[PDB]
Amino acid sequence: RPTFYRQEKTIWVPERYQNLSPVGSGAYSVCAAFDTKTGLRVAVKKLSRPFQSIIHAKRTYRELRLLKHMKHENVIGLLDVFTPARSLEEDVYLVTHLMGADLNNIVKCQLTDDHVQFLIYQILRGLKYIHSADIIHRDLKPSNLAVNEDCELKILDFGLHTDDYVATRWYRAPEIMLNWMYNQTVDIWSVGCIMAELLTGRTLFPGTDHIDQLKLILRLVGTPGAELLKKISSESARNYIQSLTQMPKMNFANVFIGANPLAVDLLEKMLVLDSDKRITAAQALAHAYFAQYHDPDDEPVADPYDQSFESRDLLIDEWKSLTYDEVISFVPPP
Ligand SMILES: Cc1ccc(-n2nc(C(C)(C)C)cc2NC(=O)NCc2cc(F)ccc2Oc2ccc3c(cnn3CCO)c2)cc1
Repeated sequence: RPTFYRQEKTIWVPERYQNLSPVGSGAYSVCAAFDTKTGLRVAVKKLSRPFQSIIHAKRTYRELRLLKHMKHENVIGLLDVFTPARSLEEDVYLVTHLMGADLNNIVKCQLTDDHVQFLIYQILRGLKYIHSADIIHRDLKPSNLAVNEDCELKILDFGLHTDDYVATRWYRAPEIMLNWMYNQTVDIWSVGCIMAELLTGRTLFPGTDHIDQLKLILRLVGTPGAELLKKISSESARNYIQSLTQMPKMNFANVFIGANPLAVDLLEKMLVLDSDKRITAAQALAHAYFAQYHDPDDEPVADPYDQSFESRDLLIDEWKSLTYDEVISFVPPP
């Protein structure tokens, strides 16, 4: 209905979006643009080959459904959806509020302890909302976090993985890195890595590989207790852990020198090896380190999310009809 235009290392689309500049030509690409109607700077994601197989058609539908159901200040909020193709029988695009820049190029600059408080509070306030819809992030690296000059923070994901530029394994939880089991606390492990890297300014677990990563993590959190060893669903990995020369639990006070006491304490809470023992997003919000901004009423919980469709593995063709239904019925926010 609106007028579309074309331009190219990929081709792009309505008239309202101008000044297209590239961002990420990842495996599945993205553009940063300016929406003339709202007057905001927007991020425009284009899904390449969304229907070449039912698997990334499932990804397509999953993405749109989720982004539609996502409405949180600290989480990406869908703005527009459109296609130039001329009928339901016929590329697709996603638009969202574009924050200043990710967190990579800002770890290198400026941080005070209160800035870390505000940042990690935004992240945990987003993760409460995410986990209360029974959704797990997994890929919670700094480059998937959006920030602007006002230190506002929006959570995000365009991994767009298996790495073995900031390597992803450095922030992946031990158990999800070795399929030992997992509950949502893997994201909290990532948060611990991130807060530590901010306060200390350097990588916490700069693992060169799976093995080196694991060894670095243990050199801090120590070897597992007799209990946690039971929790492993891998007898080869079990014998390997039991073989590693035991490592005692280091005192985080020794490591996080000159760090806010409450900061070191929360780090103690967010880096428990046992998945069923780490602190939860809400329990961390309740932490005194965030009592400056901690507001239980200003930390809403996402309404239920109907994920029933995952078991519905449909034909190659008909899934685009349901994706089209979810496209046309989109409702922009005033
Ligand atoms: C199979 C599958 C599909 C999707 C997801 N999934 N899950 C999540 C959550 C939050 C729930 C974890 C988010 C997503 N998907 C995206 O976040 N897609 C990016 C995207 C979406 C648009 F609607 C519009 C533009 C987009 O690209 C961007 C977005 C932010 C940007 C830029 C540039 N700057 N910034 C800000 C700072 O960098 C570009 C998971 C699995």
